[PDB]
Amino acid sequence: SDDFLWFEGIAFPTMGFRSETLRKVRDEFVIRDEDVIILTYPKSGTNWLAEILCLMHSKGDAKWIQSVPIWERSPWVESEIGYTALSETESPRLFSSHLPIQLFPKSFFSSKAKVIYLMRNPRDVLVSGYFFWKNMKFIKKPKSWEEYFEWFCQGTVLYGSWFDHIHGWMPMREEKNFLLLSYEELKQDTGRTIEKICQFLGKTLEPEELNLILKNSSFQSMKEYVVDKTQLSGDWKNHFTVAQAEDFDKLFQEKMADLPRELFPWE
Amino acid sequence: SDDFLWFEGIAFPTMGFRSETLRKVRDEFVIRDEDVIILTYPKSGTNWLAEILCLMHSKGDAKWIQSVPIWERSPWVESEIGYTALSETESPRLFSSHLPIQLFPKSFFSSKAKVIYLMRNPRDVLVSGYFFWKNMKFIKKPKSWEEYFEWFCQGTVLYGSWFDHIHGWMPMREEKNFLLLSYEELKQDTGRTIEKICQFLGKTLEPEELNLILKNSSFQSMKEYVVDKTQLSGDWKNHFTVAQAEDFDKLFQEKMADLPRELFPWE
Ligand SMILES: C[C@]12CC[C@H](O)C[C@@H]1CC[C@@H]1[C@@H]2CC[C@]2(C)C(=O)CC[C@@H]12
Ligand SMILES: C[C@]12CC[C@H](O)C[C@@H]1CC[C@@H]1[C@@H]2CC[C@]2(C)C(=O)CC[C@@H]12
Repeated sequence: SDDFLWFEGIAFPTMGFRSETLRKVRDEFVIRDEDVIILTYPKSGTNWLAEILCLMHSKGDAKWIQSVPIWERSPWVESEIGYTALSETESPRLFSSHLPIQLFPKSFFSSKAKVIYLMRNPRDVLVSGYFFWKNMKFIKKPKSWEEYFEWFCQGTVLYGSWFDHIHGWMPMREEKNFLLLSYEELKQDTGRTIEKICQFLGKTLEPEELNLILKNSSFQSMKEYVVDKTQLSGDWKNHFTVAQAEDFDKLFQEKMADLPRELFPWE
Repeated sequence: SDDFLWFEGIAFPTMGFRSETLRKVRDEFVIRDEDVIILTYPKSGTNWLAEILCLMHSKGDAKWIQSVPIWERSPWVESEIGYTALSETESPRLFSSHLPIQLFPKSFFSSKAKVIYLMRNPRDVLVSGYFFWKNMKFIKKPKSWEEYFEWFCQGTVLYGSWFDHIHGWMPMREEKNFLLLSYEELKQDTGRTIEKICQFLGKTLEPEELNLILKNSSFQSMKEYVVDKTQLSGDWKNHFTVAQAEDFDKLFQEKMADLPRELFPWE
């Protein structure tokens, strides 16, 4: 048991993903200009973003969003289920992806499809991944926190290096059809962030529609195969030892050096 | 099972300590002016200090120090064994104690006995205590690191609050018969520290005697009932989470406020 789908240098969940499909996503999937895409390193806040975009679509009514699953309202192009859905779906399409740039649909780079890339403090991302993946069946889990930590810094985890994932997509931060958001600005000022998404997508909204959306898309609202049915806590500081923080800092600085430090809002 | 000897508001090991004896240590034990005493909050570096004082006595020859146990070469006045030994021992006497000031022999405060008080970064002290006490039989051990941490900050551990232990003895830092040392200066500059101990005790040494002592009393040299025979790792930063460090800082500052911050060499 290796416990993961090794594809083109990137690890993938054993289930729901086939090598062949991955090869198609890159070589054949067709991106439409009308498409709206959510790009995120896993555990960076995809659902919140996704949920916000659905609220903007329904103009506040959270009933469909409440009935339909995440994977249905915004499928993962790279997955079996999703790749299928997206293909036979009427434009305009809303989907998500955790794929690094070198494996993203080739048709995309020739299109005018709008992409919203959401990044988050990697430390939180690491914490969030640990407690998520170690609660998933049929997935190589870590012997301990110490081990997973090591994995993450090495990029050996599902979807590869965070640093890599970030470096690849950053050269697009200034394209007109590319909106770079931070999970921190999303949680700190959901309205300003919704405002940005609104201009970027070119969607206008009546005052009362914005209020409902702002209402139904708050951190309070948001808060609402499994190894332990029970879990179905804090902040990264509640998990990194002081030594891991210093080592992590040193690592973050060494790998993100070639980038404007001011891109990453977190201290 | 309570698992500890509660005496006058301070917890004690269940074995080797009797309430009655404790009452005597305070009320009856007689301190001689010729006495040399090592005062330390447990896990602050008593053995290193003790080992240094024996080396200074033997002028370098570490054979007795090698054959005789710590509890024999410098007994704990508060213990059954030690209280016995100290009583029927010829002056000058060298012993140790972890007792807070309000429980120290009353005869002491009228004597001219020389006391060396060694303190150490409480964070290390906490780490060192956890891995020590949880490897001792017949001693209430913590359910986890989180719990012990909480105990220590509350002073609920053996020998009570560190902060308390420190506050009580600090008013003596300027007495002529009282030498205040830091474990950090002992590890950083063993020679200067041995120099201080030498003047304080008024002991002179031939160059070759100092070299041997300096040799036999280095951090390298130093490094050399048990639940796990095996253990018979890092620094405090390898154990406190970032959150515990910040909470600890905040706590240290709130409790040590009434003292010159510059007394504590650690950052
Ligand atoms: C693991 C994950 C992608 C990594 C995410 O941040 C956690 C997601 C859980 C839901 C998964 C999804 C991959 C594709 C799946 C398998 C589907 O198509 C339906 C369930 C979907
Ligand atoms: C626990 C301790 C005092 C707290 C120390 O930092 C760890 C020491 C271990 C050796 C113990 C000593 C108390 C008194 C004892 C019981 C003796 O008299 C012989 C063995 C001695």
